[PDB]
Amino acid sequence: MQIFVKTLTGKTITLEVEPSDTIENVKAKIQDKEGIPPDQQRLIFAGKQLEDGRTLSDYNIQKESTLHLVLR
Amino acid sequence: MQIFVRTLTGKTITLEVEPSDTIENVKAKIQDKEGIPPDQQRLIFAGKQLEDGRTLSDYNIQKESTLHLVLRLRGG
Amino acid sequence: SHMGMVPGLLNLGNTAFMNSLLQGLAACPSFIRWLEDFTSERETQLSRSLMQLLKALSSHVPGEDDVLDAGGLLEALRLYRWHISSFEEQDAHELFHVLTSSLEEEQERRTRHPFHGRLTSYMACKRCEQQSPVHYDSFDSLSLSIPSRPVTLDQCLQHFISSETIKEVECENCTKQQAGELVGEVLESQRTTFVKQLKLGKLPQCLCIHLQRLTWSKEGSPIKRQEHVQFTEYLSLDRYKAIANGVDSEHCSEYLFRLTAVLVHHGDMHSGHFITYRRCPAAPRGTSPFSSQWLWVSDDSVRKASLQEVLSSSAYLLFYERMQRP
Ligand SMILES: [Zn+2]
Repeated sequence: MQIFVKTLTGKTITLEVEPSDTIENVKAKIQDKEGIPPDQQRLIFAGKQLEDGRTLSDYNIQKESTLHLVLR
Repeated sequence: MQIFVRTLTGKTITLEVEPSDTIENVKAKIQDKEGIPPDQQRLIFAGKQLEDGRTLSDYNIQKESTLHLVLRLRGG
Repeated sequence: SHMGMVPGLLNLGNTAFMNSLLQGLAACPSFIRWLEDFTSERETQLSRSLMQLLKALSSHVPGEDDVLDAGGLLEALRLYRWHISSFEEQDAHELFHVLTSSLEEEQERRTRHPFHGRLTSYMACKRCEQQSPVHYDSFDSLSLSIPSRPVTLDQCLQHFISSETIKEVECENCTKQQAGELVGEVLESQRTTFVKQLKLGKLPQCLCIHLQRLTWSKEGSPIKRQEHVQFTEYLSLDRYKAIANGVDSEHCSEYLFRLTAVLVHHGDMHSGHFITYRRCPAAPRGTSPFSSQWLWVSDDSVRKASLQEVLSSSAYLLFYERMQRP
């Protein structure tokens, strides 16, 4: 399935994911596509910071949901 | 005077107003009938979206004018 | 590079609502031509910056830049016309009306912009059958509510122009055909049942249809309609065909439209993203004035898309060009 990751630095990324994918997996895919190290990535959905051990389905992240990526 | 508002289901309701009424007032009357908070309402007359602080008289809104009510769907 | 395609647009801080709209407007060559005529310094920054972006977004030959900076337009908006905050999400439809009205205001500071049409508004009292003066109201878009088996664009249009009855409407006529009552004497203002109906009057060269996906629940909360609304590449409006804009005035397939863009909202009632499906820019030697190729554009990211994908999408704003009369 497809989700969007808006960054604050002007790119909006598309990701191919499964609801079963963990946040760690998603950060891995963001690294693979953009070269941003997972340890620098903070993901936000509905004002909530996503945690590595959890999945997209855990946060009720749906097809074409939008995540915000903020860097530390 | 009476004007019309086309609501979110396309049904058209009547509103009782004065030319001196502000758009905020009008939105309050719409809330009275439809339960929609004024800050969530967008009103359009003759393709122009009406703004708070203006009056119906400012827009040449006459008796039996039709306003269109739409909401604000945000995406970023 | 973006060889067979168009530049993307930087997202300048939750500005997908602007980028999606720009990509859609860029697919309306009549609007571009109008703006070109129109644009030929702070007060005109909006139209100049919009013109520059649309031109760069409608070029058959790829330009020097893969991704464009819509900063002059955003600045003109935020500072001079629509005082929105820097990082707040907005409605592309609300931006659309800001642009058409701002451009018309630059104009009256001369043909109307090609999104401009007129509705006809007819109404009559059922008690005395007196017909009210006809209203001929401008529109820049058609905001269609979605009825409640799949829903079609045609059902939305049909619902839009269908007649309705409205109760407790003032009728001066029936008020004066009313006997007074000996109380002094009081004459009760007569409110009656009216039939009312909107019809399509003047049709624009560029058509913006707004599908109202955000509505109000019975429980008093906003809800987003997610369901598909079936629409077509070609739209005939022949079926759906004094006071003008409040001012007393004087009054004394033919309407075939071709889809050029579909702006889509992804998300819920409170927030999300906007993307645009759009035709490629017209080619000089095409066999049609329009390109048969489609693109999907999400801010900076541009890719080719199929018409199947376009038609299967969740349309929010639909953009059409009128095809030359028969
Ligand atoms: Zn009557």
